[PDB]
Amino acid sequence: MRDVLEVLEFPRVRALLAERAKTPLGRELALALAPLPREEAEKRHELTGEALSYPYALPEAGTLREAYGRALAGARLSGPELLKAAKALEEAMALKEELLPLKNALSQVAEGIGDHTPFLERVRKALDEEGAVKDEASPRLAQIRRELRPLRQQILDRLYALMDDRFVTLRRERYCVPVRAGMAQKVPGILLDATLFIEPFSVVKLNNRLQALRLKEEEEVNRILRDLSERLAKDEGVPKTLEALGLLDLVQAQAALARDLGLSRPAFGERYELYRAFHPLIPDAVRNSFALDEKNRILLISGPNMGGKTALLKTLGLAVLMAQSGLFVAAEKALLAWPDRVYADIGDQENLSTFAGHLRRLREMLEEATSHSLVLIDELGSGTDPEEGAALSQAILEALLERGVKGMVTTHLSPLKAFAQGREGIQNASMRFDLEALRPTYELVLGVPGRSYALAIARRLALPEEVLKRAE
Amino acid sequence: MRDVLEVLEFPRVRALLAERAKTPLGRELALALAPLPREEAEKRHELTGEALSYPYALPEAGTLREAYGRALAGARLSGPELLKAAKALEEAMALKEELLPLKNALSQVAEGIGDHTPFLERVRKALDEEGAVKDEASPRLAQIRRELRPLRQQILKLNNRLQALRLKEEEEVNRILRDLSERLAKDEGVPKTLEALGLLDLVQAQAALARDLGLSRPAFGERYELYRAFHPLIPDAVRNSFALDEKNRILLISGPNMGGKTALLKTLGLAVLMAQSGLFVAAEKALLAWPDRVYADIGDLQENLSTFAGHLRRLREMLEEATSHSLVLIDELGSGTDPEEGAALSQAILEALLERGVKGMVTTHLSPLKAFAQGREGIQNASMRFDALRPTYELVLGVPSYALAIARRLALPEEVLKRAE
Ligand SMILES: Nc1ncnc2c1ncn2[C@@H]1O[C@H](COP(=O)(O)OP(=O)(O)O)[C@@H](O)[C@H]1O
Ligand SMILES: Nc1ncnc2c1ncn2[C@@H]1O[C@H](COP(=O)(O)OP(=O)(O)O)[C@@H](O)[C@H]1O
Ligand SMILES: [Cl-]
Ligand SMILES: [Cl-]
Ligand SMILES: [Cl-]
Ligand SMILES: [Mg+2]
Ligand SMILES: [Mg+2]
Ligand SMILES: [Mg+2]
Ligand SMILES: [Mg+2]
Ligand SMILES: [Mg+2]
Ligand code: NA
Ligand code: NA
Ligand code: NA
Ligand code: NA
Ligand code: NA
Ligand code: NA
Ligand code: NA
Ligand code: NA
Repeated sequence: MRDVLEVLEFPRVRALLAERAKTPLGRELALALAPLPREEAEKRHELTGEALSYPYALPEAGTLREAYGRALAGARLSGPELLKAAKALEEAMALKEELLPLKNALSQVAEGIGDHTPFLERVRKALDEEGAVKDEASPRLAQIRRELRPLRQQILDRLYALMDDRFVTLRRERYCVPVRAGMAQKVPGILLDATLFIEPFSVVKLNNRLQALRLKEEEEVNRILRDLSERLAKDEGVPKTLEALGLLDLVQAQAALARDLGLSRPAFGERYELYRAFHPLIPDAVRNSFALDEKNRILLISGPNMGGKTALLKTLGLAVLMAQSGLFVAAEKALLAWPDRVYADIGDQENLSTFAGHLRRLREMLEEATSHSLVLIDELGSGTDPEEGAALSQAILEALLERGVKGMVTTHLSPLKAFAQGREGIQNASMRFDLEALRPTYELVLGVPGRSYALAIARRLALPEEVLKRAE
Repeated sequence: MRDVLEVLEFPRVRALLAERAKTPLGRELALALAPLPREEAEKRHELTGEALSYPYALPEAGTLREAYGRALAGARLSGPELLKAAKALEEAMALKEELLPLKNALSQVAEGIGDHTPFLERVRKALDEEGAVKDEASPRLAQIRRELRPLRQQILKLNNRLQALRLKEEEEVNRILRDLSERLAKDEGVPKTLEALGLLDLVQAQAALARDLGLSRPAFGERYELYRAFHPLIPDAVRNSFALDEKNRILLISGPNMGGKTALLKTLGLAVLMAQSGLFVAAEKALLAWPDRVYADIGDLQENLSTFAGHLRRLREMLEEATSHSLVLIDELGSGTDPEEGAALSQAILEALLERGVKGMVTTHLSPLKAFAQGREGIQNASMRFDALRPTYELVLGVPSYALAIARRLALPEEVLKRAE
């Protein structure tokens, strides 16, 4: 289900991916990315590589979507709100003509970008660069504008007989002048705290036939803006265009992730072989390279935690899940097969109700894992009795080697190190320690178990030499 | 070093004790509480015992101290503020009259209360029930005051000066309570009285601590024998009991995490620290030794190379600097690294310490270590046991199980492969 994407911190990979979307359309798709059918995932891989090859820009799709959705509901869209949507459609078509001569997988997506010309040429006639509605837009408005602009110069007009302050302003959307202490008639807008904002008697009557022509201004503009909105809504090209951008935004981010982290195109075969692989979320991550195949199914990692043990289990699993999701994956080169189910046993320490939780996941593996399934097991046999737990831990390893699963196990149990020798299909490996430098490395040593650390600490630490006392 | 005080959460034990001070003076002592010379230790139970037997109450010393501060700085002390210091000084002497006749070690502490009679009769003649200044205070202020006897009411910015006799009056007053502030400063038992009061506050709190947490009264000896001990800081603590003697010196407490095992170590050693500090230990009956040093090897949860190299740095100390009178608390021995060298080193540390004849208590997870511990001079296997997958958390001496059947109680397949030969 989930609980494998959760365990492997896949949503953090989604979080990084959506940070590199340029629209919410891409952002949403990244936040719901998940393992795909194999043809889709490779097609996402091929798309990602080619968007590395030729970068492209995007509209603000999503402002386009939000305007279009409001049009479908039958909002009366704002002028610039139409204009901003109109430009995004215009850039979407322009991107399509940019992308088609590439004649490759980017172009095939871009073929979904519609012909939005009839909406555009409506818009370019209708409204100007600022989103206000032109005189051109209907003839009915043009007569209104022709009867309005000259009337607005009355009042121009501007009488003196001064003593008044300055200017001409309009209050309550009717023209007026400021005056102090006079002797000039009529009907006051507001007052000061001197101004008194006068609305002379002479120019009341032809104020109302400017308010009248104002009410016709909206009554023909709010006809036009609605009609432009319905022309946007009744444009069947926009979904298939919006679908196309959300890919192109997502596939832009699925590549810009790989540029930014060091990710690569995997290929799918019948066995895993990673070349300098690492955890995407670990900064400056140490690069390591292994291979699991039908001869060497299960890789048993013997470990001074905290020196790499759990990160590799997440490193393998996260590369596979990103691969199945169409993401580029965290290697110099990656060859992974395609498990029917990943099984992850990883914690959230280490006594004995961790161990029950470890058993609870392993039982799920023991019942319904096939030879095609990939198993990650952390802290096998720890948290519990080292004697009885060792026999159980071998008992579960035998169950899965006979089962033909592939995957990776981390354990501390020395009786399990002796078991990975001499038993076909499981192999030992460890994590290096510069015990001289008193650090983990975090390299990986294939073939070599987590051999002996404890004495060599002591000599650097100035313990008595009457001790040691070495049994062996 | 007392690192080990910090390690064993001793300042938390101080924090409870200082909470039950009735004065700042006792509160300061409790936060300063240290392991003691043994006579003062064995004394301070005889006080903490008897101050349970005969409880008392204490004055507002501190406010005695701080006001007697400001009259060593020589403020003109406030009118009530001198009365309050006097009230404690009187209230301090009621203790000495009350705490003398029982003759106990409680009584010898009361013998440092001063004979503050000369101060108090100066107070009592001068200044009143309310902290005002009265006529009685002097030849001067009994006059001057009487006098001030006005005339008024002549009726059916009023002339008659305005108060140009009356408004003179004044200052007068001190002098007398500046003299009494100096008399407070120069009184020759006051620092000794404050020492006696603060100690009785400290003993009072320690008596309250004993009742509140269920504490009892160690006796010291040449071997440990703890009887239903527990941890004073673990609420509803399970009780447990053992002996470290010369015969059985070291208790190798096997057993799992969460557990018990890391906090028996604190249970023993904090009782030892709490005893050596003249306090009441966390047990029904407890018999203890007086170790020259207590070494704790306790950390700071999952167990590393770096914790182990931390742990190895404290076993270096014990191997270098522990005698047969030492008490060692060693945690998670050989946890951290491979079992392979991890045991063969951890054994050799045990042998060196069983040779050295220290007495202590160890927690490990190494299987070979508990097959070493069966068959040796004095070292014994214990465990905390386990339940419903619960821990209990009660010791079992003798006894280092249970890796399967978690599995069968989860009903895995079978897959048994119970062949653990
Ligand atoms: N290859 C690596 N590169 C960088 N850091 C790593 C690497 N592997 C592990 N780490 C560090 O170790 C932690 C992961 O725990 P890890 O050591 O893998 O599990 P375990 O404690 O079981 O060995 C992370 O916080 C990370 O910082
Ligand atoms: N005697 C006890 N009574 C009640 N609770 C205890 C007791 N001993 C330990 N605990 C509980 O166990 C916790 C300490 O863990 P601990 O058992 O010391 O770990 P470990 O199993 O590694 O020794 C404490 O939080 C405490 O609540
Ligand atoms: Cl139109
Ligand atoms: Cl014996
Ligand atoms: Cl069975
Ligand atoms: Mg781990
Ligand atoms: Mg090998
Ligand atoms: Mg512990
Ligand atoms: Mg001694
Ligand atoms: Mg030796
Ligand atoms: Na991580
Ligand atoms: Na899967
Ligand atoms: Na009391
Ligand atoms: Na009390
Ligand atoms: Na155990
Ligand atoms: Na505790
Ligand atoms: Na190891
Ligand atoms: Na051994």
